[PDB]
Amino acid sequence: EPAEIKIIREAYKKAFLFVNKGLNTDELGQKEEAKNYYKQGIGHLLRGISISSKESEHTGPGWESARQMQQKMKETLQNVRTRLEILEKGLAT
Amino acid sequence: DIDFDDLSRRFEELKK
Repeated sequence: EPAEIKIIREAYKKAFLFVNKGLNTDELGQKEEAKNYYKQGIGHLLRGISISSKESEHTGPGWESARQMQQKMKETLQNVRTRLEILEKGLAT
Repeated sequence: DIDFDDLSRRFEELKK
């Protein structure tokens, strides 16, 4: 019902879509494709994480769910950024 | 059935 929550939810879904594509292509050794999807995923993760979600009005199961989505997104953003830098610098094992 | 935890697992595996 709050518009800030749907932004978080949309970012969560899109980020997963692109990071999953990135991981699929990465596992298949398609490193240029992977970097592409990872960068798109980063954009969505950043947006979802950027939404203020600890204010006074931010109460209830919806906001709680949104915060947990952002928790997940911050963790994944760290992992994607690491893998991206590794691929960009050609250090993939 | 979106599971971000599964993503983390796959990144860890790519390091091996």
